[PDB]
Amino acid sequence: ARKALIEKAKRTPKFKVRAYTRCVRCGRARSVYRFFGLCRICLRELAHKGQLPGVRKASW
Amino acid sequence: RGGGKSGQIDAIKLGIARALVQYNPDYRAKLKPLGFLTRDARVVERKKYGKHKARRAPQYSKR
Amino acid sequence: PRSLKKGVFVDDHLLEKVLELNAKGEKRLIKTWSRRSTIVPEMVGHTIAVYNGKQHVPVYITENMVGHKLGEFAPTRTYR
Amino acid sequence: GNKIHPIGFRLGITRDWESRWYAGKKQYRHLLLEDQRIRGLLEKELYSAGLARVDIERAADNVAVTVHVAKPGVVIGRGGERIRVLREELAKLTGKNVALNVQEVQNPNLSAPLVAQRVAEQIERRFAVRRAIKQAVQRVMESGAKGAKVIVSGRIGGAEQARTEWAAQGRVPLHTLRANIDYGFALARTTYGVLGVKAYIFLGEV
Amino acid sequence: KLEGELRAEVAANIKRLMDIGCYRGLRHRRGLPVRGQRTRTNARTRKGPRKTVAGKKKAPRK
Amino acid sequence: GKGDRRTRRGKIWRGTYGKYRPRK
Amino acid sequence: KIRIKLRGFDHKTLDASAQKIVEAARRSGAQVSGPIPLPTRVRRFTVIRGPFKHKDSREHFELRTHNRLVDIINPNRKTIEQLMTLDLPTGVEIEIKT
RNA sequence: GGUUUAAUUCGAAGCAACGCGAAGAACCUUACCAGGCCUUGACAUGCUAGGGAACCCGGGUGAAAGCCUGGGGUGCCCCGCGAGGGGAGCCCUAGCACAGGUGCUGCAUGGCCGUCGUCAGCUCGUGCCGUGAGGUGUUGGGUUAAGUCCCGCAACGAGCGCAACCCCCGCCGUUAGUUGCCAGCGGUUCGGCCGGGCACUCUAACGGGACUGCCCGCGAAAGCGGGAGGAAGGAGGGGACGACGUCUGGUCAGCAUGGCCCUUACGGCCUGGGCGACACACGUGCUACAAUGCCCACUACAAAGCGAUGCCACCCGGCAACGGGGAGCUAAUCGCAAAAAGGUGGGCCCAGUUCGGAUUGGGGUCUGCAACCCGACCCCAUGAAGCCGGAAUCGCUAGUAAUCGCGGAUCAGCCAUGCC
Ligand SMILES: [Mg+2]
Ligand SMILES: [Mg+2]
Ligand SMILES: [Mg+2]
Ligand SMILES: [Mg+2]
Ligand SMILES: [Mg+2]
Ligand SMILES: [Mg+2]
Ligand SMILES: [Mg+2]
Ligand SMILES: [Mg+2]
Ligand SMILES: [Mg+2]
Ligand SMILES: [Mg+2]
Ligand SMILES: [Mg+2]
Ligand SMILES: [Mg+2]
Ligand SMILES: [Mg+2]
Ligand SMILES: [Mg+2]
Ligand SMILES: [Mg+2]
Ligand SMILES: [Mg+2]
Ligand SMILES: [Mg+2]
Ligand SMILES: [Mg+2]
Ligand SMILES: [Mg+2]
Ligand SMILES: [Mg+2]
Ligand SMILES: [Mg+2]
Ligand SMILES: [Mg+2]
Ligand SMILES: [Mg+2]
Ligand SMILES: [Mg+2]
Ligand SMILES: [Mg+2]
Ligand SMILES: [Mg+2]
Ligand SMILES: [Mg+2]
Ligand SMILES: [Mg+2]
Ligand SMILES: [Mg+2]
Ligand SMILES: [Mg+2]
Ligand SMILES: [Mg+2]
Ligand SMILES: [Mg+2]
Ligand SMILES: [Mg+2]
Ligand SMILES: [Zn+2]
Repeated sequence: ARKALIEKAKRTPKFKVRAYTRCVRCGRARSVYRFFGLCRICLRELAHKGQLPGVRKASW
Repeated sequence: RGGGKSGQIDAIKLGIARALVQYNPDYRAKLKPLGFLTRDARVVERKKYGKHKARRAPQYSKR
Repeated sequence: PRSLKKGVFVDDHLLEKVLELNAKGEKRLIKTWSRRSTIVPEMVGHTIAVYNGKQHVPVYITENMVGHKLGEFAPTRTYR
Repeated sequence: GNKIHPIGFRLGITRDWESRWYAGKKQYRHLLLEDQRIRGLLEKELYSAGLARVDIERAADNVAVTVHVAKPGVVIGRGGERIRVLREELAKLTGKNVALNVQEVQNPNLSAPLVAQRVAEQIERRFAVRRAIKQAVQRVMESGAKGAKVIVSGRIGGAEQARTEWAAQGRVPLHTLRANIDYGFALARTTYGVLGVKAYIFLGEV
Repeated sequence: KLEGELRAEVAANIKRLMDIGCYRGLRHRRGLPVRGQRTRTNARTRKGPRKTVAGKKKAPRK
Repeated sequence: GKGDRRTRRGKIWRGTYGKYRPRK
Repeated sequence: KIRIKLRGFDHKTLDASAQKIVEAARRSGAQVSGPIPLPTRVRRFTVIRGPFKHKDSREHFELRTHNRLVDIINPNRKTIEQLMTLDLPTGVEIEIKT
């Protein structure tokens, strides 16, 4: 988002309840699958580029 | 093992029908046309996205 | 039906300030931005100015309103 | 709408993962991030070599980066004083001791990432797009290949209204899994916008 | 505390929060969901039946 | 049914336990 | 009685290296308890296809961890000596208990 | 949507906007509003003289940011016997190169998506026709789910589509025995708990299996109807998969990105408020209006998942949420976990009821710095409207609709009845 608004970088957030996520790739603050640390949009991009090892198109 | 009692009924039914054929292979004549040998491959259908429930489609307005 | 367990809460910068003014006389008006703070019995007297996102308000402080939270007395929105 | 990533679709079979390691649900997040940093320091500095892909593998703490470039000349340097600098510049971001390898690309005109990458650079050097594409395809078709297809996005030629230019010959059978269709996307940062270059290259079957 | 001696314990309990400067008091006085609800829609039970008013001056049929 | 907090059905519906749906 | 829970994201690479852990003998030295199947654990992620709206789009991804067991009874020391530098898979991991 | 407001941040528009971006708005998130501040800056690479410079606990003011101020420290290189001079590094003002902008523009773009539409279609090479745009092929007769195949023919082929290749389900086999058992005998603290074996169930890798292949009838052929054998029979069931294009469709607020714009504020930090406002209207839902029902007790059968600064067996206190203690489990082994409708027993007896759980008064628990605005849960009391819904209108052709519970993602907590 706003480059400024990565005060998620603020290692001490004062209270641990001001701690939030953000996509480590794009900054997105709103679908950040915590396993990957990536947002939903980045996840699909990386999944398709085959740079998420083991991750695959899933159908059943 | 598994599922729910009414399917367990149908599954025992297949179980019996099969034992009773490897006990006397001739029994098929008075057993196969009844259908007891076939296995009911009718299984719960997967939940599809953008549906509510596999086929139940969400309700819409204005058309 | 609210929530103050075996803790009870009053934001303290405002508290050390009011108890301080209980060594003598009552300061007319105290500028607070913490509506967060419950009212203690030791507040019954000095008129506190609760903020609003827009304006401190002259909230006089009766004993009939002790257990209540400050912001319960400075309405936020404006209506008709 | 339409058309999934022809890689991510075939990811199951005919194409394997760029980075292929294993990690638990407390590690995966971290290895992935650092894995990315490597690709970033790599795709920027190795442009000249024209890097098609970067395989990354991990194990007992160590990391086996296996860079695929057309011209391994530019990654070696003074007979070494470059592959050392870069295996060094990786040692800082990766505290875990890296191992840089270099893979020749026999046929740059049979790796979609490079073909597209080629076209991209021309569009910035203001080449004629239509030809670039018909040509690019031919250079790929002349190099064997069962088929191939290229696509440039929009604002061809500074043209105010974004368009799309095409070209493709041979078979490019997108809906068949049993394919092997190297795909490659190149960006083209021109003076008046951006353009996207997609390149498809069919080869083999089973 | 049952029947009468309760009905005017509660009634007079409300007047308390109405007589102080309280917010729940305002909500009691206006006649609007005291327990922090939405009022954009759906507060019928606190509001009474719908007091419908004219909606438009120059826009389709709705 | 499912709306009343103080019932079997109702406590099941809202995840919870208590006087009206003992945990065990 | 050594314990070896094997696991990775690929199973072509597992069964072909759990096999390479059963290189003591087929069944002539220590017992060998065969490469044990042992159920896989499937994580799933479901992503809305485009950026911005289009709720009803969606696309499924999974990441599945396959797990093997093997286990060898009565560990002769040369059987262990083979647990040294004798491997090829990169995406396979190795828990060892006894 | 509207209206209101200091602000109620922005976007989404008939199908294809409206439980949509948002897979977690108390602060945070945050983009909005008021008020207190900050400036080479919360982040990047730098360039000139200047005072000092790694750094470690202080003080005043303050809502916090911030501003102000007192104090030990003075090290590492070269020159000097020295007092000292010059200097690499990180800290420092006062200027410059630049940062930053969720400000504008899908009415410049990429990317990704939606949509007609998983519809059976869109073309191409060469020949032939036509002054030409063009046509033929791809029209016709059968036939298919299908430009699917067959037959025909100035056309002969080909590409993108269809189908097949991938996955999940249904039957069977081989490999495999810290999950599975009156299969078979021994023991029982009658629990597969113990010895013990893997047959079976399962677990999950690799294979077989279907082919209109066999029979009868219509057919010129493709195929159609039927019948055997089979777990399954003409596409066995469900996924993934969406052609040339259309919409100048959506999105510059995910990310890029051309241009335009601001640069002691259109950047930056706080604290508080807002996004939750209510005379009204709509959409999508949930819970109902009850007897094929509701309540209480006992008891029976799932699948898929998740679990370390996590799931919590079990014990104790509490009506309870929950608190105290504590076992096991990096989990086919421990736990979430109770599945629920169902079954057996009892109660209610046609009632706005033992139907319905809205509202409101009170007392609590837990999470968080903090629950007034605005959390979820438990307990007591309150017990609204609702007796099956006008005009209109939606879904569904089979394990489907209907109905019943369970899980996950996001996430301290949670407004989830949403979604997968
Ligand atoms: Mg940005
Ligand atoms: Mg949070
Ligand atoms: Mg169902
Ligand atoms: Mg102070
Ligand atoms: Mg009831
Ligand atoms: Mg779709
Ligand atoms: Mg205004
Ligand atoms: Mg906008
Ligand atoms: Mg649709
Ligand atoms: Mg806020
Ligand atoms: Mg220096
Ligand atoms: Mg700029
Ligand atoms: Mg676009
Ligand atoms: Mg079709
Ligand atoms: Mg003519
Ligand atoms: Mg001619
Ligand atoms: Mg014609
Ligand atoms: Mg025809
Ligand atoms: Mg065809
Ligand atoms: Mg297909
Ligand atoms: Mg079997
Ligand atoms: Mg016995
Ligand atoms: Mg025939
Ligand atoms: Mg718009
Ligand atoms: Mg909102
Ligand atoms: Mg509307
Ligand atoms: Mg007790
Ligand atoms: Mg009864
Ligand atoms: Mg009805
Ligand atoms: Mg149908
Ligand atoms: Mg229902
Ligand atoms: Mg949660
Ligand atoms: Mg649920
Ligand atoms: Zn992202």
